[PDB]
Amino acid sequence: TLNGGITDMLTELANFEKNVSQAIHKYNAYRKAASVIAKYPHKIKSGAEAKKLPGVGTKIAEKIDEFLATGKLRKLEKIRQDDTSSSINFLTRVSGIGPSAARKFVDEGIKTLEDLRKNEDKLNHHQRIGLKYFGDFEKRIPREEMLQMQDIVLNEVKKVDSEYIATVCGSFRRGAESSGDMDVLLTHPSFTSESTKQPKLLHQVVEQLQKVHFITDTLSKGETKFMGVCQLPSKNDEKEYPHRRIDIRLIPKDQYYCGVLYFTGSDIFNKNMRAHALEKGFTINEYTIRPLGVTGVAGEPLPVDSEKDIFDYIQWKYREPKDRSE
DNA sequence: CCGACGGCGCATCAGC
DNA sequence: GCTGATGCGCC
DNA sequence: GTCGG
Ligand SMILES: [Mn+2]
Ligand SMILES: [Mn+2]
Ligand SMILES: [Mn+2]
Ligand SMILES: [Mn+2]
Ligand code: NA
Repeated sequence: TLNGGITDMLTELANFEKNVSQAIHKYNAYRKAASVIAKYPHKIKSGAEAKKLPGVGTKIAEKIDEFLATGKLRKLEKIRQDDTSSSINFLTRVSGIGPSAARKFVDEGIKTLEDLRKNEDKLNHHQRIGLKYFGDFEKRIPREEMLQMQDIVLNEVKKVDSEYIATVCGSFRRGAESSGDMDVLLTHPSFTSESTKQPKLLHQVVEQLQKVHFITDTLSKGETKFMGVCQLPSKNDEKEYPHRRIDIRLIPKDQYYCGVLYFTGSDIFNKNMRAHALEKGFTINEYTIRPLGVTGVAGEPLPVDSEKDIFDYIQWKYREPKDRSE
């Protein structure tokens, strides 16, 4: 909150570039600068001081100077007043509507929540569910509720097969007091990098969570990644809990450390870490860390038996999950 | 100046 | 049906 | 939009 006005401004600029401009590198650049400013431990007094930080350049420094002088940014004040930009930015808040679909919808005169609700026939399945729960998905999840959700998922998973291990990742594993959604890493010794010794491993778990009415909707589903909706049960006469997003990712059991590093995030931390790996001659994905050859082609997977091993390869001191909230 | 910017799963579509 | 391009999503 | 080469 120390430089919250500036990081809010940069986040709004990032969203504009992603949703309206469709300028994905500008989006990433703005989020990177907002993240580096968010952890900077001083109240920023000038654009020059901010430009010292890596990721903040000349253009952001000038916007920081304007924002500290006036409390606002004329560029954003004008974007806020533009009906098409404002409409597009709103529509992209529905899950499954991206910058392309939002511009298409605005083109056909579908521009509000009410318009969406009467044009449900114009939405794909993902978008219809995103619209159905629009308000619920805007709410954060208190850690106490994440603990209740963890208990259900971990206990239901054990009832399918005691050899499953489910791990809640995301901001929850980084120790946050609130989470945007619930991200669950799933393993089972039958599914490794060397063989899938049993089918339906993810299906069986999804079906079980549907059976006890935890999972209520599905946005997308494949053999390794489920994206859906869930909901805590409420006690007698209690108001219902909000519907929540849930992501489940089944990772080969022998590649758990790369998988949990990936799924713990944060997303900017991952981008920073994988970019630094490239600079050190490695490429990291959710499965493996591999060397890069003279030709820049990826080599064979390096041995890994801890999250820390991955940090070593790229010459980073180990950072606990709680210090990866970039 | 210029090229690179993290890496990948699932849904939808056009072309064959 | 398949493949590759694209869109949207995940951290 | 920013950065290293
Ligand atoms: Mn999450
Ligand atoms: Mn998620
Ligand atoms: Mn609801
Ligand atoms: Mn670079
Ligand atoms: Na969206």
